[PDB]
Amino acid sequence: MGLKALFFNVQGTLVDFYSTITREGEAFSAVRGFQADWTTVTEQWRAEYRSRLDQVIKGERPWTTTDRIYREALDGILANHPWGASLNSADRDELNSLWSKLIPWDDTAPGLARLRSKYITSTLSNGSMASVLRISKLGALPFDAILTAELVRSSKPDPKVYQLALDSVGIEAHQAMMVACHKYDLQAAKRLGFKVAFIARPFEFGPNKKVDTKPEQYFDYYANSVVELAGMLGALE
Amino acid sequence: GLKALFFNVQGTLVDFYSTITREGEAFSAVRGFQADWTTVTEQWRAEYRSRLDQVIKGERPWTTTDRIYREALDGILANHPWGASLNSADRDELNSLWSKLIPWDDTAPGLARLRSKYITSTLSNGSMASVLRISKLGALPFDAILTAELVRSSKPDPKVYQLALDSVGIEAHQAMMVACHKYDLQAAKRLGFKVAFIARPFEFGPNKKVDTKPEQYFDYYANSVVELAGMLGAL
Ligand SMILES: [Ca+2]
Repeated sequence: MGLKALFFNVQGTLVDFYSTITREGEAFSAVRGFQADWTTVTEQWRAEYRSRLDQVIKGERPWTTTDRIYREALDGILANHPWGASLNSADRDELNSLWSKLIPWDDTAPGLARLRSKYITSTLSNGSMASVLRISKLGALPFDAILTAELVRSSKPDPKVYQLALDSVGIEAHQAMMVACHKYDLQAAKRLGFKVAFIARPFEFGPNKKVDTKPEQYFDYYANSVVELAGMLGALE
Repeated sequence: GLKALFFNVQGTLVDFYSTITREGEAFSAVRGFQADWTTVTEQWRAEYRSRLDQVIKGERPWTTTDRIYREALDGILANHPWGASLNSADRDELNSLWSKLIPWDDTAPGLARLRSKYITSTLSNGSMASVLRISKLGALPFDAILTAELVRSSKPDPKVYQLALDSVGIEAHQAMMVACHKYDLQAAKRLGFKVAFIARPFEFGPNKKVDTKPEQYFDYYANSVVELAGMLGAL
């Protein structure tokens, strides 16, 4: 009846998407010999993705994998950039694959290994199963299971996604903990009876952008890294 | 070329016969009664398959495989006078062995070698909760855990194989079904998967003859996961 399973958000919470897109974007453009502002490109790509995602959620657009939403959002924002028209379909697939390569924060893999020695661990994020699987494999991020909202064709904070986690691992809400750096996610899981752990990610949107990392009253745990979370949960190995 | 391998679990990777017999023998010892546990595996699977088909044929609303295994245990225990000396709590605990199945000796090394070259995942009929526990307890590494529970069905339903392709994001010809059961490889093959058969001559113990013969439609035929790893260049 204690804590039995931890479920992890992925983007930002475990992986530094900002550094992935910007650093690999810059290499991509530098070799082709054109100037590009990958900070702006990254922010626009995310905004267009989330706008189209919101249209999928509302039913305005037909359901599709997040991989395709990113790929189509990429076509949209590239029209804002004169060099974008020079990028062929294979060039755009290459850029889009970066979202399946998001690199871990330097604390993520060792903290995940420690937590897995004491708990059942699983992802629980909104991205496609295919991309979360590859992110975990490429980052050598250990998990007992890979779950995403794709499996119920939805998105957090939809209660179905949290219930998916409880049904798949076979535990009750009070035996589960949602781990994220996004407060909407923890608020929703807390209302459904989960324990919640907040991981402060002050560089989620790059080294220079202020992010909301302040503690909240309803957090069971407040940590600055997955390693620190493991320490406070007494998780070794 | 090949991108991902999907593994059946019971029999293919883990020895449920020995798990049943040795945990059963432990249960009978503490409670102070004797029982021929060598035949219980056969009985339990039979009762289970019958009750499962009640879910499959729609005679019963969908329920977890672990629940069905728990009810099948009531079924077989009513056939033995010693069954009554296991109360509901004992049967609950006994039924939990299906989340604790012991790997064959070749399973973990073979799985680790294959994962260094390919994406790897379970794809079996049991509950997500049990397969996850089996793999965790047995230190079986995978990139993902999938079971037919995620589409509330069972192999050979094409939805289960499509779940595997949709989840890993690949095409059928880039995927390989790995199993010691021919109905499973037959269905996956017809859907364009590659297939690999692992012969498991002791799946039902040392005293029963099981079908381990090769078939022409098998892309690979092996006697262990380690042997399959060698065939796939995952040395
Ligand atoms: Ca895993």
